[PDB]
Amino acid sequence: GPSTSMENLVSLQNLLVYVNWSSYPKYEPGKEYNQGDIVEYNGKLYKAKYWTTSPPSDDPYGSWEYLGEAEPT
Repeated sequence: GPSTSMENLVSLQNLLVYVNWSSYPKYEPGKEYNQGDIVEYNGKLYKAKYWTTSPPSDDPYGSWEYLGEAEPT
């Protein structure tokens, strides 16, 4: 079959719904996270800057980027 380049495959990590969203998945330890990948953490929303594997907390090298929170106030 044909190929397709991408980055934020966090969606494929679970399913490929039609809505193309259905609320992004939550931080799941033990799964490679490519650049662009976004996951929910404690009601938050982070995005992996570059290829990296680790839970959200402190990115001294810039492995994550807070884009917002799951539920805005």
